[PDB]
Amino acid sequence: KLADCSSKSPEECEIFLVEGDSAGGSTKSGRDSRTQAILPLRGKILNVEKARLDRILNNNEIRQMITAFGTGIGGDFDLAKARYHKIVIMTDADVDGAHIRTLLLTFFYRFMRPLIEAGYVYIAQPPTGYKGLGEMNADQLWETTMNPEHRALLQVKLEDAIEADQTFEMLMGDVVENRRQFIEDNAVY
Amino acid sequence: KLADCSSKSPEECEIFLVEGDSAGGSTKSGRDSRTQAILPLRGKILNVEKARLDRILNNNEIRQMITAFGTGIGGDFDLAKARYHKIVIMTDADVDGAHIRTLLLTFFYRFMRPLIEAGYVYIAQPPTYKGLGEMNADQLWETTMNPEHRALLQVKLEDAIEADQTFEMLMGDVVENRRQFIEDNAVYA
Amino acid sequence: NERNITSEMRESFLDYAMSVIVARALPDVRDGLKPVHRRILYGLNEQGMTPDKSYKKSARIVGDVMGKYHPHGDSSIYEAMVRMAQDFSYRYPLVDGQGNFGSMDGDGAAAMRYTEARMTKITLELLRDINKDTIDFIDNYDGNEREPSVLPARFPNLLANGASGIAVGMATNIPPHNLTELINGVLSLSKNPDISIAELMEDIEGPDFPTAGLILGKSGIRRAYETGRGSIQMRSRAVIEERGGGRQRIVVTEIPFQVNKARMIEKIAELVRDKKIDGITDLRDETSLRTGVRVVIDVRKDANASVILNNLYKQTPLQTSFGVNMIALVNGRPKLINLKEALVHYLEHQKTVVRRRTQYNLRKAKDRAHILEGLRIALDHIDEIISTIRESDTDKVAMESLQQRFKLSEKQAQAILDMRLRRLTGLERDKIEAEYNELLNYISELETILADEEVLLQLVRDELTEIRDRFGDDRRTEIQL
Amino acid sequence: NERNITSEMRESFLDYAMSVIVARALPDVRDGLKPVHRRILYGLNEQGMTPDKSYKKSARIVGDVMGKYHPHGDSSIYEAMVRMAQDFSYRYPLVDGQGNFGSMDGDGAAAMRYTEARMTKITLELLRDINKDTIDFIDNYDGNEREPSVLPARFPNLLANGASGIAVGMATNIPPHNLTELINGVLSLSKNPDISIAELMEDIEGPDFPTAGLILGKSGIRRAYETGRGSIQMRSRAVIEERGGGRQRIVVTEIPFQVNKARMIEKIAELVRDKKIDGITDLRDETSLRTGVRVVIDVRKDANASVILNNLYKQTPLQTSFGVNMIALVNGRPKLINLKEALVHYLEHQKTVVRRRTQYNLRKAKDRAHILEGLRIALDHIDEIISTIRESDTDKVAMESLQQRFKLSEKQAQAILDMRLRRLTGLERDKIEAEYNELLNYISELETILADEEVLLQLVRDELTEIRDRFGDDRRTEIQL
DNA sequence: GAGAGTATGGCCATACTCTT
DNA sequence: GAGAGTATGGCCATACTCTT
Ligand SMILES: O=c1c2nccn2c2cc(F)c(-c3ccncc3)cc2n1C1CC1
Ligand SMILES: O=c1c2nccn2c2cc(F)c(-c3ccncc3)cc2n1C1CC1
Ligand SMILES: [Mn+2]
Ligand SMILES: [Mn+2]
Ligand code: NA
Repeated sequence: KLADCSSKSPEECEIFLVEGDSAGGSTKSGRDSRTQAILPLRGKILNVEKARLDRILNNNEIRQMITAFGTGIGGDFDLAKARYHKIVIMTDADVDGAHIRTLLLTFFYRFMRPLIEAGYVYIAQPPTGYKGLGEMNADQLWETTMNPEHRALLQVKLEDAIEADQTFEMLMGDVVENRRQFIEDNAVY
Repeated sequence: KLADCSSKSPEECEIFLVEGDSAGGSTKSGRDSRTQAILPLRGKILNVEKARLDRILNNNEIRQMITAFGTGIGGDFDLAKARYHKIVIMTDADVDGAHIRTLLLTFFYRFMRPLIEAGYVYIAQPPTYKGLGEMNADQLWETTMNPEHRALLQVKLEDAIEADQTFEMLMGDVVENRRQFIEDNAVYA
Repeated sequence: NERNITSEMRESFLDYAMSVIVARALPDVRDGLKPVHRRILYGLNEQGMTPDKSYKKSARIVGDVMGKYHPHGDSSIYEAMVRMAQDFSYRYPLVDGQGNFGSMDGDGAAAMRYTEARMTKITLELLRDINKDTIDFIDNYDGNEREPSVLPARFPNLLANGASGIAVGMATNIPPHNLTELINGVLSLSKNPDISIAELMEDIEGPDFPTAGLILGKSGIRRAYETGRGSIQMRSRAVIEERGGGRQRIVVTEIPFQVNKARMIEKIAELVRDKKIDGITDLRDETSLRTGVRVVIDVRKDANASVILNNLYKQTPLQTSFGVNMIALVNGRPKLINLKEALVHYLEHQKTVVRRRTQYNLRKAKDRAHILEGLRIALDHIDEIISTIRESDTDKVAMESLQQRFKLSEKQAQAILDMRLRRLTGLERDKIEAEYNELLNYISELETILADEEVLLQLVRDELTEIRDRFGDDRRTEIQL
Repeated sequence: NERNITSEMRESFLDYAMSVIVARALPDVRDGLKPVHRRILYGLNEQGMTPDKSYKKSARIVGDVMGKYHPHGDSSIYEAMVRMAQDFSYRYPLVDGQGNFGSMDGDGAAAMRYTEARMTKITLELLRDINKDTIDFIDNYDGNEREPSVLPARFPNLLANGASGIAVGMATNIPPHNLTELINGVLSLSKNPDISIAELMEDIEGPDFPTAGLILGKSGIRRAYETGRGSIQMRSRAVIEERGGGRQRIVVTEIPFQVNKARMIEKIAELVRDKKIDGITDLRDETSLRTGVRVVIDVRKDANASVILNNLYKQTPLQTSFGVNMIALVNGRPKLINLKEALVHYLEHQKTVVRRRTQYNLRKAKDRAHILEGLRIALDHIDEIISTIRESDTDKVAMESLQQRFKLSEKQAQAILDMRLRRLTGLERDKIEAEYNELLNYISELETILADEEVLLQLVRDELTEIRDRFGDDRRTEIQL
């Protein structure tokens, strides 16, 4: 299901991770085929933090991301082999789209950490609202979220490696109590 | 998806052909599991009069029916090996159900003619606008599943030259004969 | 007891064949719709989904249609509705769609969970005057609800949007048309019952596809319009242009009707890959929403680009033929019809609609004039009226007295009893009189129409011409040579 | 700008967890419902699918809930609705379904196209007095509808049907209970607010599963009702019986709550196959509609069958535990609650519901008394009223004259101007007077309730008792010692 | 462990005509 | 060809947590 861009020079390239193939279909119509590519992720992607390693390997979803990024995973990582210099996480601006995002960030931070330091990881900013990504027309996905002239992307950055280590373990970690305590401490009802 | 009775005695066993997997999926809770099997049909059945043998054999739906009956087909067909002495066609009481019925009768008449001649083929008849579907499994069992109230019809073959022509005329790949027949017999009122 | 197999076959096939023929796969010659389409649009009207109102969710739209009128699967309904919303399938779209409703490349529309819809302005013209007893209603499948047997169809929608359907024993394939031309045709026919096809072809040059392109020759047209059947060749719109360095390229901006573009590119790709076609160095889909459709083929240097283009038409869907087979339901029966037939039946539908409409209006108006008279009488004799009601113990008793004392009808009496006290003020009495006078003139005008067939006919001409002016547009398909 | 990854993870994760905790996975303590269930039930109400009305196609039901209140996939909604229609899942079913809605073998229900659904009679008591302003409405997701924040829940529905829900950082598992005992406990609690969990347990004995079975011992119930968390051991109901020839069988007629039967039987067959249990010669599912659940395990001649049974309890879901963890939303946030907080928070909800309803009955009574006082003034002096209206040139003048001359409020004058002429008849006049006299007595009855909190309570007790008598039923699960 | 239960789309068979 | 268009449903992946 990856829909690759026309150009072959990665410096000007962007790839979009799209939640749902309704949001995706739309994005293939809407985008600049020359400089933009679309990869939709079909389901809740595995929590690579909690899960055994081999599960990560037989997984399809994980495999389609590895293939797309063109580097290899963990020890074989080649940031010079990166197929795209921009990686966009584009999910509905709903609580479940927040969840998918946390999972994708977890995968990058454990198996492709070198890309976050590089600075090619971005989080798209769709219009906030009740409407999701799937319910919008192709050309309004473009004018608000994919067009270089009017879009607002946020660059993901790593500002403290031991803090992030502790956070990823606490939020996506096996232990539930640490996660419950964070919620109790920080939840605004 | 085949459901089979506790009995291995083909003399007291009946298999129901239902249009709609969960049209027949209801029945199972309702059907007497001692003497009754259920074979749901997914959709329109390959029209064997128009198809060559490799395609017929390859088709999944056809294979299941052959397997379920167990007699084999054509020259290798063996009557004495029939697993059920009643085969019932349970369709929706509507035109797509009627259309499906002709497809099945075509399959029998061309590939398992002996079965018809024995009198092993029957046509179920449920309640005289709601087909198999939004209907309680107990209700389904009561109207046509139970031997004590149900009204099945036995498919008789009277003239084999006439049947050959009729099947060829109606199910053949020549459209003109079929259109001609429609023009002659259709009555609009 | 027993069911003879040959009997079961002949009876069971005819039900499906007739049902597919008259109740699924073929359009009605009058409104150009098949039942699923008609039920979608009628359902959009009944729900209150007009162009000035909110886009409405598809699932509820589909469910409403399915529950009330179409007892079939939801996917069929949604897919039928989606097509009516695609500007590349419908020359004059009947549904306004919000969300991902597809594209030329054949990527399908989104799930009905993500799309909303409403009528387009032009569909109002299909449903115009439906309530005014212009078309016969029928019971639905379970008998709970009433549905239209045919829509008023105040523009010739069979020919305008075309049809294609596979039935049993026959099929149909009618191409779309330019609305300005069709209406001009209907006007010409209404002035001359003996008009010839050739004469009609002056007004209607041929098909007009939502995807533009070119048609090669009028001879395929002429046979289709004369007989109902004919092969028409559609070409992609393509040119040859320089790209620098002495090299050239083939640029396609339009493709044939009902041709998947993405699929067409693959076939061109394959041809090259299989070395079947000679001289192509690159193939790119430069289509963009801003630029429109743009397919670019890069010819090898010093190769003849015109020859390559011709081979592409020959070995590809770039040039495709449209098989016209104009079959529609006429008096509820499948019939092969030529161009004049199709317009003749349509014009007769419009006459019936307008006539039936004037009659409904006249009946409706007269009833009101009658009720107003009782109000006028009641207001003049009010004092007595009030005491009469007060004297009475029941409505029944009060009603009886009013019919006696003032020679009033039951309806007039009930209207008086239903009158609110605020109708007693000074403005209302003048207001009532003003309305009553208007009706009398209005009734006069309605009766004038009904009396004269020519007067009625002229009105039809007039209402068609307004639709033409408001909705008719430029021809998109060029008819070459 | 850019985004700190640590900041992103905290905000995004907290966003999800909180929504899952407060608007998806956990029930509200007041009505026992999670959002999807509440929306389904409210949706059934609005659609008018009462038990006196016919069954509706499940797809339409779901399409409406999804579009109007729940912007989520159909499977979540349909599957939630199915659960509520299964006697083995809900101790007191909230949904009446027609078609195949599942079985205890884990075979799912039929697709939405093939099933029909409506409220059960008991659900009317969850929805009772919802319109009479008893609970707060909130905007729905797109701003386009209103939905209830909580249902009136005239019967203690969190404890009675239980709940199970996996959230983030916590989860919930509350077992179902017997309604008669639940309400008797609420009644005892109302007469004695310092009552002890022990004391409550003289009414509430333990859980009561739809599937019957046995609970082994009182020791883990007590821990759960006192602390909110405990383990409860469940056993199938099984007997040992002769089958002829000096041979025996084990016969299971009840299985533990939430145990899949088909699975359970396959685990037994597999144990037999792998020689991990000695002595079983046959295994049959003999369950009908008629004869209940009946699983028969035939036992090798002269082998010991109690011993086999005991093993089956060790090695198969035939004995199973239920882990109580009673977390629910209390004032919009998750809280572990014991049996008393559950009942306290319910009983306080019922006092609010009943007070708010009486107040709203008052307000619209007093409102209507006011309008009837106007109409009675008009009827007492009808001749002057008519004259005043006829002398005025506009409704606004007539309004102001009526208010001035007879000391009527704006509302009263408007009502009089809207009054029809037929209300002047003897019977219609008598009706206005009769409604007024009944309404003064009603208003008096309502004020009695709101002057006195003990009356207001006693009314809660009475209404609960009425519900208990009509819907309370026998306990199914046996608590053994 | 285990499986309870709310959340996160796509794929794909057939009948039927005609044709380029 | 195989595709134009209205008709007749199964099967998968995952996240999250718990019985003192
Ligand atoms: O919404 C659903 C859904 N409802 C019922 C079952 N599924 C799914 C089953 C599924 F097996 C999958 C799925 C399968 C394979 N890979 C990813 C998702 C997805 C489902 N989804 C959406 C995420 C798409
Ligand atoms: O109702 C549908 C349907 N709506 C949209 C797509 N499909 C189907 C697609 C399908 F591919 C199949 C199908 C799949 C496998 N074997 C037979 C039919 C069935 C569909 N059905 C059932 C009525 C038959
Ligand atoms: Mn979403
Ligand atoms: Mn049907
Ligand atoms: Na061609």
